[PDB]
Amino acid sequence: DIQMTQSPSTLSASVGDRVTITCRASQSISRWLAWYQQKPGKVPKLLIYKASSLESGVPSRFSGSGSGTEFTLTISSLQPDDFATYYCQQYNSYSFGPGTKVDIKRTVAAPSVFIFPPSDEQLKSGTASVVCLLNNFYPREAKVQWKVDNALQSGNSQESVTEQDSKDSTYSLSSTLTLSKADYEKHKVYACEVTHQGLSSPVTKSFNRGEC
Amino acid sequence: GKLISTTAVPW
Amino acid sequence: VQLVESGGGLVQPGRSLRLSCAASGFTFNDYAMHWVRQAPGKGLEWVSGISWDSSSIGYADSVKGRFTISRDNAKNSLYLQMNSLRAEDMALYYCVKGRDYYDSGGYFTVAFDIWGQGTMVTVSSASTKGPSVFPLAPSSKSTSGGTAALGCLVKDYFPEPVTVSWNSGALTSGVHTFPAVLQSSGLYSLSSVVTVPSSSLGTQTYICNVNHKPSNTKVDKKVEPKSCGRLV
Repeated sequence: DIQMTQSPSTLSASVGDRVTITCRASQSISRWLAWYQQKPGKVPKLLIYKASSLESGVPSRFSGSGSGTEFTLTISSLQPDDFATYYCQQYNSYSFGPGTKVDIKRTVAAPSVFIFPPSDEQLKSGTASVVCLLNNFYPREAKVQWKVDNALQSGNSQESVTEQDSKDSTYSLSSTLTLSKADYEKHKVYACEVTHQGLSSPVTKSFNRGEC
Repeated sequence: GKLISTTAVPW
Repeated sequence: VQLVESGGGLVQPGRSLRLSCAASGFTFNDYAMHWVRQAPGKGLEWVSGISWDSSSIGYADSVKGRFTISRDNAKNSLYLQMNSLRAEDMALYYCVKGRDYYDSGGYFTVAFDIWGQGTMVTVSSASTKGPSVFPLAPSSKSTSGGTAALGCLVKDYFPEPVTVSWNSGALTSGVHTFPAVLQSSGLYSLSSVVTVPSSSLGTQTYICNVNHKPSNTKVDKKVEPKSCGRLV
C-alpha cells in the first residue's frame, strides 16, 4: 500500500505566476508517476508521465521532476486555462494523490453572514432546519460553528460551497443545522459563528426562538 | 513491484 | 479516438451492474485498459485494470472479490462486472486507455492518456421522492447594508437533480444555488439563496420555481418576510 500525498491542498494564483506543486509517495516509486489536470464537470487530462515526460500536445510551460518519493509539477507562467485541480498517480499500484486546487487570486473579502430560522411549514412536519449563509468571500477557507444556548454543536450540520464565481472570483457557502422539532423547542438561542481570514474577530449571527 | 504487468510486448 | 461507457444507472445496495466500454480510433488490443471512478465532489480512485494481453489483472482493495474486469478484443470492448454494490461505490465510472512501458523485465502502464466521459452509477435504497420546499425568510437577521438575503430550502428529494429559478427566470443576479448534500436519510437537500434590495422587501414578490423531473414535481414557493428579533 502506497500513500500519495500532495501539497499544498489549495493554491491561490495569478496569471503569469510560476506555480510548483508537490506530490509525495510513502515509499519509492522510482519515476512511475503521472500528473493529471481536471476541471469541474470535465474529464481528467494527462499532462506528464514517467515523472518528467511531457505528453504530446500539452503546453511546454508544464514540467515535472522527481524520482523516488518526492515529485513536483511546475507551471512556469500560469495561464487562464490552467485554473484547475491537479492530481498525481503512481503506477506501481495506481493510488492517486488527493489533488491540489489552483484557483484565481483576488483581494481578501470577508463573507457577509446571514441566518434563517426554520419555517412554520417545516416545523409542522417535525423537523427544524436552521441555515447560515456565508456570501461572496475569498479565500475559500472558512469555519462555521453552531451553538445552541452556547453549547457547541457537533455532527448535526452540513455545508455546501459554490464554485469560484467567474466574475468576482468569490465563494459562497451554506451551513445547515438540522434538528427534530422537539429538540429545537428545547432551546432558545441559535447561533452561527464564522471565522475567516477577512474577519478580525469571528462574526456571530444568532436569534432567540421566542423572538423569532 | 507492479500490480499489473506482463513480460509480453505488443510489438 | 473515443471510449464510450454504458451500463450505469440506479441500483439498490447488494445488487449488480455490468458496465461496458466501446473503444474506437486506436488498436484496442495493443493497450492495457483500466477503470477509474470519482464519487460526487471527490477525487479520483483507480478501480481495476487489465494488461494488453489479458494475462495480468488487478483490483483496488476496496472492490476486489466483488468486481471482475474483462475485455473482448474482437468487439473492441472493456467490461466491469460489479456485484454486491454499496453506497460507497456510487461514482461516475470512466473507461480509460493505458499507455505502457517496458522496464526491468516487465511491461506496465505508465499513463492514462484517453478517458471516456463516464457512466454514472447511483447506489441507493432510497425511493424516488419530490422535495418539500421551505422558505428562507428575510428578516432583521438576514440583512447586510442595504440588501436582504432570502431563499428556498429544497429538502428531502431523490434522485438528483433539481433545478431552481427565481421569478420564472427574471431574477438571476445574486442567486447562488448550492450543490446538493446527501443526508444520512439517503435523501438530498439543497438551498438556493438570493440577495435583493431591502427597501422593496415585502412589497416585491419573490417566488422560487423548483422542478424535480424524476418525480414530475413542480413547486412555486412564495418567500415572505419574517419577524425575527427587533429592528436594528
